[PDB]
Formats: sequence, C-alpha cells, structure tokens
Amino acid sequence: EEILEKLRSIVSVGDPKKKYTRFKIGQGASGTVYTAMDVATGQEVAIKQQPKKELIINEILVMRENKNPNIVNYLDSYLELWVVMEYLAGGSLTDVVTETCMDEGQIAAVCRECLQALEFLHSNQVIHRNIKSDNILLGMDGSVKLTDFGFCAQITPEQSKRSTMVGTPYWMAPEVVTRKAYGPKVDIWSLGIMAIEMIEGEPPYLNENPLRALYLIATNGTPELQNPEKLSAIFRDFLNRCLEMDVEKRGSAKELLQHQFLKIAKPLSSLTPLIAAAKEATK
Ligand SMILES: N[C@H]1CC[C@H](CNc2nccc(Nc3cc(C4CC4)n[nH]3)n2)CC1
Repeated sequence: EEILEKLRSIVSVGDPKKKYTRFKIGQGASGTVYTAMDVATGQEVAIKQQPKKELIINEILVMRENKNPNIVNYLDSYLELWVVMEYLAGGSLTDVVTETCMDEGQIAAVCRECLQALEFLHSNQVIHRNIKSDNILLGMDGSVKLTDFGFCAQITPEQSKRSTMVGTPYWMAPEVVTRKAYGPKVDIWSLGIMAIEMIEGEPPYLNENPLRALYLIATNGTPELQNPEKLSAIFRDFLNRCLEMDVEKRGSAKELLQHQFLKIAKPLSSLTPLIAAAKEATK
C-alpha cells in the first residue's frame, strides 16, 4: 500500500497538542468526533479521528480544493487521522427532521442553501453522491452546511458518468440503483428525498430493509407523499422536478435555484427554534 505514503504526504507536521488545545461529541464507526478551540484567534473547531483509507484521501483532497460557505470547511490534518474542520454547534439536520415539524418557509431555506452547495460542487465537476439529512450540519445562527465527502466522484468531459452503487439506499437515485450511467443530477434526487425527510420525518421505505428499499426504488421510480394535500402546489412542483425519473427532465441545481418555491424561503434565523427544539427532544 503505497497509498499510505500518499496520505502521509498530505497531512500537517505537528504537534496537534499546541494549536487547538483539547476537549467527544457524537461518533459513528467510520471514526469518532470531538471538539476544541484555536489558541490564536479564539476559533472553535471539530476534529474527526482502516478500513479502506483511500476514501479518507479523497475526502481530504476534495474538501480542501472545494471551499464554499455552504460546505463544512476543512482546516488541518495530523497523525489514525486528525482531520480538523469547523464546528457547527446546531447539529445535524437529522435531529430536526425527525423531532420537529418544519413549515414550507423553513424547508425552502434549507433546500436553497443545499442547492447552492450542489450548484458549486457540480460546477467543479464533483458529485457528492451521499446527500441526506445526516450529512447536513447546522450552525447556531441557522447556517446550513454540507459534509462527508468520502464518496465523492470527480468527473471530467472524458468520463462524466459513473455506474457504481454508492451512497445510502433510501436516498439513492433510480439510475444509480440500477447501475446505469449517471451524473450530478443524482445529488438532486437525493435532495428531493431529503425534502421528503423534512416533510414526513424520514425517507420513503425506511421501515423496509436496505435491499428491499433498493428493490422498491428500482421498480417504483418516483416515491409517494403520504399526504400530498398538506403541501402547496409550488412545493409539490419543486419536489417533482427533484424526483423526476427522466434524468433529462430532472432539474439541475442551477435551474432549481430559480424555482418559485425558494422564493418563500424564510431567513436562516427561523431555523434556530428548530435547533433548540431538536436539542430538547434529544436530551
Ligand atoms: N454524517 C455526520 C453525522 C454527524 C457527525 C458528527 N456529529 C455531530 N454532532 C454534534 C455536532 C456536530 N457538529 C459538527 C461536526 C463537524 C465535523 C465532523 C464534521 N463539524 N460540526 N457533529 C458528522 C458526520
């Protein structure tokens, strides 16, 4: 594995115990996450800490070469990995969508910020491929930022398509599920599933097993709203252009950013009551 000396090349010297001090907020299997504070300017930071480390390289590379206000900023890296990124204290969007009710103004605000991140990434030939509420972090000010870039596909005019099944089943686009040639608009499909999260609390088929869900997406196509009557006609229009089977007819991030639905978006400060509610429900 000479891929390991490629990772040693990217990282910073050290020592890490001299810039950010120290302080265990959340943890999955793909590493664990912590918190800290910069000694210099007084900035507060988050730090994530075998199998398949090539994803890690891809995550660090893509991150530091695609900086954007709607993307969780990469900062530093040391030696497991000591990936340092900015700290968003509001937490994940998963907590908000599963524990609170969001009105269409709040949903619109989030969709807009996410579309801004996707319009930026796609214009830099990067497909995220794992959009879901779990990879949306919230600031205490209501900022909305995209994270988790390990499954990013870097495309180019010579190979602007992929056909591998990557992502998370409930959020994957039909073309990805059926191993067809797909592009950036798969992120738009995943965004649409995330919008359904924000409405109904979870993606379609979440009560089914991953394979059954995978099978259902492959055969059903566009998912159904339980109560489509609760939504406005312009929100439903927005949804149907995210979740179009015809990739040619599905909306890109650029053209979706101009949809009439995003016009009723509330200020991001309207999200802070959702955050406070999520945290109360979480405790
Ligand atoms: N799929 C995602 C699931 C949640 C995981 C971290 N959990 C968490 N919990 C509370 C606050 C917070 N904030 C936070 C993290 C981070 C960096 C690490 C990315 N910045 N801000 N992050 C990240 C991966």
